[PDB]
Amino acid sequence: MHSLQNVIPQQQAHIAELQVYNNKLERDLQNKIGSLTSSIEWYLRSMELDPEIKADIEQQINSIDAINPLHAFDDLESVIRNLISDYDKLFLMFKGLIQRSNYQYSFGSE
Amino acid sequence: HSLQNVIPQQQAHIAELQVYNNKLERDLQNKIGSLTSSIEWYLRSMELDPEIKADIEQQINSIDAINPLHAFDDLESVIRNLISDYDKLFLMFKGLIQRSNYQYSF
Amino acid sequence: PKRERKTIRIRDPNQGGKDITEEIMSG
Amino acid sequence: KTIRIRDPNQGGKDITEEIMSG
Ligand SMILES: [Au+]
Ligand SMILES: [Au+]
Ligand SMILES: [Au+]
Repeated sequence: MHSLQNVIPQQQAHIAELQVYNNKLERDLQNKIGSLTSSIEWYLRSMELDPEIKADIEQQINSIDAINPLHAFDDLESVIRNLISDYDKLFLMFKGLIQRSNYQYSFGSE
Repeated sequence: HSLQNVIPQQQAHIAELQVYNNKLERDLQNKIGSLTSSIEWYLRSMELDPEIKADIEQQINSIDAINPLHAFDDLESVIRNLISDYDKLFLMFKGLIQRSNYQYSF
Repeated sequence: PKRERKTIRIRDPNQGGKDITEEIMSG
Repeated sequence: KTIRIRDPNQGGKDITEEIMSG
């Protein structure tokens, strides 16, 4: 359209929509983080792990940034990295205990 | 300041919200990709058997790099599987500890 | 494609390579 | 908080690194 009377309000409406759009994305991301966070906390409570291990994992999960999605992503990165480290540590102990018992270990599917 | 000049000002504002909006998505996609690569290299620096690492990498480079909402869900999935595996290994750990007549603590 | 997970399994080379994973997890 | 391996028949000595060795 070309009439000033039509373009201006039309563009105004368009601007209000981009804003509503932008806000929706953020909200949806902050909402996705909230659900993800609670979901992992409940799944964790479902494990047979010792209270001390759970406490330490829940702490890092509960601390994920809930407002900035970019920081949420690095906080998730740090969580995964810490889990991998702990798993690694425990695995070595597992190995030593295996030999100690004259046992063996292998990998399979479930 | 004429009525007609209101039009160029809005368009400029429209473009901004569009760029900012396109940027937001670009940074998220690059962040996902960067932390995906980052983690995969961290995993290689561990002593975990090749199978365990291969198994974890498979799940990592499996993360959705386009849609952030799905990236988040795959991240949760990766995290859930790590927790479950840790839980299983810990249980095998207490079981072996109890046969070697040893004890564990923190 | 195929719903599954890779797992760690404990074998007893003296029982012929018998899988004692469950037996040991129930301590 | 780290996971350690005690030994009741040794005053509960930490045999962790030892075991992680063999
Ligand atoms: Au107007
Ligand atoms: Au709990
Ligand atoms: Au065997």
